[PDB]
Amino acid sequence: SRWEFPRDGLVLGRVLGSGAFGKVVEGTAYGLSRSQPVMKVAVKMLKPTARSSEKQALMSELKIMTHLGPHLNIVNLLGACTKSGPIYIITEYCFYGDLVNYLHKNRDSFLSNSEGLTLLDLLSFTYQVARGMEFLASKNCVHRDLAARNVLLAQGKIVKICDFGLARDIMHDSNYVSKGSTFLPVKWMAPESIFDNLYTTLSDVWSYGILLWEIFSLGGTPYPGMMVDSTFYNKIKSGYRMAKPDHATSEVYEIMVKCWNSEPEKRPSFYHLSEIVENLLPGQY
Ligand SMILES: Cc1ccc(NC(=O)c2ccc(CN(CCN(C)C)C(=O)c3cccnc3)cc2)cc1Nc1nccc(-c2cccnc2)n1
Ligand SMILES: [Cl-]
Ligand SMILES: [Cl-]
Ligand SMILES: [Cl-]
Repeated sequence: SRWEFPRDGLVLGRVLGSGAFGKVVEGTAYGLSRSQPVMKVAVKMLKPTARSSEKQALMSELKIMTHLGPHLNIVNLLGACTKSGPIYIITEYCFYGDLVNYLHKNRDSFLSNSEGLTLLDLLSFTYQVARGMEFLASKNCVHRDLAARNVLLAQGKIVKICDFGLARDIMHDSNYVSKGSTFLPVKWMAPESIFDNLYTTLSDVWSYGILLWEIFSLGGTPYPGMMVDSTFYNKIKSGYRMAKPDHATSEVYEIMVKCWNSEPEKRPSFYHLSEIVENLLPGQY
């Protein structure tokens, strides 16, 4: 495969995330970049605890990444090690890490700029996520776990959608609730995913609305203070929706409301979301 990179071209680093069978670590790649002899990357791999279902899953993820091709707002595949060893997937490294912790870090200095984040930045993140999801939708790729924790931020404030997957400890993460044999991100899920096991680009649009709530609360937990229990499920069914977060404009909140239509087909497309948000950007962008 043309994606193949020699394993001995890597020096492995500090762990960036781990779950039960997988992890992602920082690494240095020699001779991988054509313009840079030495470069920092991120590498995904399995732990010795991993079984065939995991190895299969990681190979399947590599295949989907190659098939999708590149996009500015999707974490960028750089290579892989699949022969004569445990499988590694290599991507770009993103300077600021995940969007949740970045927003939290930025709470004190929020200005609404080198001095801190503004509404413009929040709208930029909103727009870039929509573009990334528009790209995935155009390849018929349904994300199923869209959330700010699965958005990375590169040094130029460029959003990169990912899915930690096996490199997140879903069994020990309050964002994932036991619902069957696995843990699911219930507070981000569309009702038809919760109740009917239906996942589509339209359920990704619901999750996108929840992600916007995360952005405009500077990394708040959706449905703050609400446990996922029978009362939660009844509330969603009865039509309960989150109120506008403090840094959102009325137009941004209108967008979240649209994304949370009970009927999936009534939710707006990621194409239209991208165009609408772009139109909300101020002149200096
Ligand atoms: C190394 C590394 C290896 C692999 C990946 N690959 C993915 O995350 C991934 C790619 C494609 C897909 C495919 N699917 C369909 C399947 N799902 C329905 C299951 C999507 O829906 C989809 C498509 C496209 C995007 N997101 C979701 C799923 C997951 C990322 C990283 N990098 C990575 N990962 C985590 C953290 C960092 C990090 C941390 C801190 C600083 N700097 C960097 N970097
Ligand atoms: Cl760095
Ligand atoms: Cl239920
Ligand atoms: Cl808020």
